[PDB]
Amino acid sequence: MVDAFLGTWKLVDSKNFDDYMKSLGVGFATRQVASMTKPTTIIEKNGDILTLKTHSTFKNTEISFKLGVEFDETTADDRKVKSIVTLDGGKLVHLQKWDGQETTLVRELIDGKLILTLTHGTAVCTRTYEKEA
Ligand SMILES: CCCCCC(=O)O
Repeated sequence: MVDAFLGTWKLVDSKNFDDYMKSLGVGFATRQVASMTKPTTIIEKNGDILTLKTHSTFKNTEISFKLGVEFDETTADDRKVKSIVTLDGGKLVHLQKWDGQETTLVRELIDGKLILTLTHGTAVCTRTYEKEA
């Protein structure tokens, strides 16, 4: 079910990431740096457990989860959130909840590229990742 998402992915395009970060309350200096990094996202499975790593020159994160089972997460911008990841329409949908707010991180494969759509408030960011061999 998740298998076409698995592997190593590199950022090759980003639209509206500053809007998304600003909506989350990320400070201007962090937004500066993050507007110029190109993270690598590694998605691996072991049985029912998925691990999603995001690596860059600035920030690194790692989460492990089972689809459909809530987990605690501390995000790159230090939000302590309640998270759940599921498949919906073939998309990997990651919902974070904190302080009554929500954000969604939706990953879709389109013509072999991984398109990550980040929504918080009215801000909608689209980031495109291409697979590494
Ligand atoms: C606040 C976290 C943002 C993650 C952006 C990305 O994985 O490209």
